[PDB]
Amino acid sequence: TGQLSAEAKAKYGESISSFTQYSNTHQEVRGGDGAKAHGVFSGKKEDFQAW
Amino acid sequence: VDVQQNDSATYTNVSGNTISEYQRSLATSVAIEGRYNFFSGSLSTDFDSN
Repeated sequence: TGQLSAEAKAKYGESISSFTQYSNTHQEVRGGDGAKAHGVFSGKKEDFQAW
Repeated sequence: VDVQQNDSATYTNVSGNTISEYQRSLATSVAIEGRYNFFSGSLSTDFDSN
């Protein structure tokens, strides 16, 4: 007559996340007038038409 | 004075975005029992780290 119980438990967790985003854009316009030329950078047709 | 037309435009855009994430978890548990006809013993230990 003797009783013994023993338990050991271990849990481990590791989690790693990484995100990276990079953008580059370059636009150039020649001719017309420079003020309307800047308008094409909107990408909007009416402003492209105005240039 | 000589003036020349030069109507021109240039645009540049550079952008960078970054996320980094690290996570850790640790859990531990211990349970012990002792027995004798006129004695009983119990021990518990629990540990958690985040």
